[PDB]
Amino acid sequence: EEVVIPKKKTWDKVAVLQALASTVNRDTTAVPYVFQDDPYLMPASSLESRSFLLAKKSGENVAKFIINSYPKYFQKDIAEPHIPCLMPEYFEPQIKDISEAALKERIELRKVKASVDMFDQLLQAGTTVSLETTNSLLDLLCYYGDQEPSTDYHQFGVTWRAKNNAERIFSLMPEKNEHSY
Amino acid sequence: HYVDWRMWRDVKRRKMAYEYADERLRINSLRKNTILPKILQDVADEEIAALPRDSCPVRIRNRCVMTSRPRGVKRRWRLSRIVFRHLADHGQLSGIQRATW
Amino acid sequence: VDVPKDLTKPVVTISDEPDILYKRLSVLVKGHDKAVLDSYEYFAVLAAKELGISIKVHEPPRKIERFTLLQSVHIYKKHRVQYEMRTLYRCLELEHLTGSTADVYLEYIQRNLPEGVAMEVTKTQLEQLPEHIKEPI
Amino acid sequence: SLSEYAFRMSRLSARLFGEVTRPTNSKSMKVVKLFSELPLAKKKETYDWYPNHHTYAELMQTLRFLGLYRDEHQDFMDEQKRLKKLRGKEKPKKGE
Amino acid sequence: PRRKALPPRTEKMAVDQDWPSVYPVAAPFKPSAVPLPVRMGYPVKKGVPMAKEGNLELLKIPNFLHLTPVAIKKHCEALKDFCTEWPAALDSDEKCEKHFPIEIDSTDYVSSGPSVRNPRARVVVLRVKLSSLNLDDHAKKKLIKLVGERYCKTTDVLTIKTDRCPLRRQNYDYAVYLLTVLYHESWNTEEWEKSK
Amino acid sequence: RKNIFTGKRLNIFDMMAVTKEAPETDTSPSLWDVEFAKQLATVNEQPLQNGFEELIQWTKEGKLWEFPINNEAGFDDDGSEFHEHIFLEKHLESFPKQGPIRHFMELVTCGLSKNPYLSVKQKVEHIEWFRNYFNEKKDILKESNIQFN
Amino acid sequence: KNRAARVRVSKGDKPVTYEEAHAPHYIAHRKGWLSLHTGNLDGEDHAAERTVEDVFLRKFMWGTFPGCLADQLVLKRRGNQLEICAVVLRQLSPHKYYFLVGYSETLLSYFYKCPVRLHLQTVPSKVVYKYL
Repeated sequence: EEVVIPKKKTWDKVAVLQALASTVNRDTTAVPYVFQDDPYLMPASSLESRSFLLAKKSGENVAKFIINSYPKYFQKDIAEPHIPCLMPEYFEPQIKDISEAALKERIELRKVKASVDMFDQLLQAGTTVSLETTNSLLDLLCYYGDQEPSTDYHQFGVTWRAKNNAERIFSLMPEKNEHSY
Repeated sequence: HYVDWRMWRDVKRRKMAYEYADERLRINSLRKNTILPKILQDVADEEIAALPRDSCPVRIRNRCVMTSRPRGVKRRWRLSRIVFRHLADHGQLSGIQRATW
Repeated sequence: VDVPKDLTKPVVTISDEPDILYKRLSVLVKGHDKAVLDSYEYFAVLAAKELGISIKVHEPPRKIERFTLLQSVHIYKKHRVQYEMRTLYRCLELEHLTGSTADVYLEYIQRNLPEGVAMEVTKTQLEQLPEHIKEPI
Repeated sequence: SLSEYAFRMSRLSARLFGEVTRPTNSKSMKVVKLFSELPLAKKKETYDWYPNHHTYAELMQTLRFLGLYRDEHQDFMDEQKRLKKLRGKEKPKKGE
Repeated sequence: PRRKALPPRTEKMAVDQDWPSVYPVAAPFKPSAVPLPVRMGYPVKKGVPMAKEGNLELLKIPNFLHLTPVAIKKHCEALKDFCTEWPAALDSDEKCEKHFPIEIDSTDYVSSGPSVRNPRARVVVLRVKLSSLNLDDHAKKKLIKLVGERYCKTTDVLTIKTDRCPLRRQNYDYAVYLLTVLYHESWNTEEWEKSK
Repeated sequence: RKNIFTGKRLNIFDMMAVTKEAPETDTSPSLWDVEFAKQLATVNEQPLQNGFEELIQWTKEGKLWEFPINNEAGFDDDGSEFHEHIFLEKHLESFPKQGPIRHFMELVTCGLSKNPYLSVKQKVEHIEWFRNYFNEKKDILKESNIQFN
Repeated sequence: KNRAARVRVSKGDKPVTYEEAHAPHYIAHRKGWLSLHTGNLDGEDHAAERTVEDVFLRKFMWGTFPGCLADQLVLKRRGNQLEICAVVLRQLSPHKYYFLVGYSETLLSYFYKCPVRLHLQTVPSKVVYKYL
């Protein structure tokens, strides 16, 4: 007697949910699932639909603004396993010394103004800076065009500006590479 | 912004006891044995006595977490009898019901 | 008329590793509501039968934990209120089902687990003798 | 005391299972029971008995100041304080 | 003019509709979605149970409207792909013991709350019939005496419960190691074993 | 009329079916590619149409649990092993091989091995603290005439 | 006399819902629990944490929807999912309702580290079970 042990089947963590969803269809008598399924809150017209979705997004944005403005009220973690997407985010750099660390922190946080000021201070001090770091600074400046990223709170023509820190840093760049161009 | 200064004192005591829990455990384990020399046990005694008074876990009092009542607190829910009765009577507590048999 | 023309099947992969063999799973669901446990038992039984799994059902004796509190606030020791919590049990005993089948069935019945119902599943796992146990060192 | 065969066999079983392999009174087994369990102060029920009342109170106060939480109790207290101020009762200056 | 509440969509629903589409997943009872004229609540004297509109009692119930028998059948038809066939060569427990002498028991606990941690799930139980092991008289006697209370003479089953390690896998490995060392030491012979 | 995918072409590029597929993961994550992935995500972004998709999205973001429930999911005990947890005698290297100190440390190690809550690092910390304490108390131990230091 | 969670009849004019009209000794008999979690079951832990979270959720939704909640909330816990089912009046505009739903859901999810959802059932007025 020999037993035939079957081969194990493996799937992603959402395979069962997708298989279950494959058996259901769109409810023809129901509004889109985003809206609350209630006659009073069911959108009537397309304008009502757009306004309701915009109001929901505004509420979410206000909640996120509160979360980021007062992160100390949401630092208590009681979720097991840990849920990174439900933790407060950080947008302001914390390194204060004039070195590559603070400049890289500002670049990865896209704080264009402080990154440029810190880069100017670093160049004045003459301390070391990586070529890749200056390339990343140029990438951020060129993609954003000296536009500070729009946080929650404190078209026609050419959006580029003739005078900008990107061109100045490119001129003052010690060494250029293919990725820079 | 705790309920009263007594709850604040208990919170301070709990935090300090958690901070000094491992040192207290090690020193007490040195004390609570008949193997090590008696002189070492005496110096361990004076060491554990030298630790701050509020670090002793016996000083921790199980007060109600919503009214700071020191007595009549059910350990499972950490609530005083009055607050627990209020919440259960309003039905806000799952499962708990009036007992009739 | 708006039925999808073609659906996409979820990705199912076959691993060369041998599947885990489960002799018996004891899904013991605890609740406060007998009707909820009955409905969940009906759900689980129907799902297992549709999946071709051998399942038996029984009801362990219920537990009732009672405690007593002072009725008044200041002093009425003679008068008390007695509260109780009822934990009703339902044991589903599934037998001779493989690891993949056990995983999919457990996921299906746990995602649909009603609120207020807790589950304690015990998986008896069949194993062969270890390599070093056949003969001495 | 005990048969030497049984004593050695019990010692072998304890060594296999990791238990104390040498004679030891209960007073020194207190060390083993101390290090086997977590300290009472280290248990989650002890050091996290109370909820963070600072967090709750400050969050609700901030929400009220932002206008997204109408604290009716605080509104009543503020109304009473305003009425008392109108009546003439007010907090004296500290250290006067 | 003030906003007018629309009629519930149950009016637009058809008798021969596909109900599982209405409730795909678990959701609270919605009077505007459930076409059944269900009523709940203790009726007043000369009264009737309260209607579904605003019925908090219906809202309290963990309804199974998303798990109708048709929905259950469709879900199982979808999920039959994931299952694997049980080996037919061991349809009885005797063949199971003949081919798989070692049984491992581990409990998984599901409970409400944000934290999934549960210490009780770290316990592992290893059960093996000593008659299914390769032992002689001396080795069997020595192993039984070593394990002590862990072996039941009535059932001829050695049961080792491991919870010393924090994790499930660590406890399983510890149980396997304990069984291996118990077997090897039982087959071993020592000087003190003579003076019986 | 006729198929439009065959005929005269620009005839500038060759039959190079392989695009820029060389591995370049050693470089720092470029802001440009990261932001362009956001454009692709927006291309594939749509609002949830039913509850199952909401559950799938929550599971993908990690908010939802991964059924079937693993009570130890997301936990690895610092990647330790059972032999590391149980056999702590290996850390008893500086302590004497015999005497009251060895017996006490044996009791401590047995208790720590019995402990299922402390991590291996915490047990090593306890052992090292005892080592340092005994090293500091060398004079008292020598006065009491027990071998150490 | 028992004064706990009871509405006293005075003139037969005060409207009361199904919840308020029933005394506590009816919880197991006529009005199920307003919260449903496994914490209070046998062998289950974290009952106190669930109770504190439920109390905070009730006091937070009461103030976030001032004068809008028709009756007491219904809190359901399924795994790590939390669902707040609320009967609300139709006084407020739907834009404000949707804003509050989004805000409350996001804030509660970030505060309790769980995927909170909020289902609102609207009624024209507070449903009157009887008059006392």
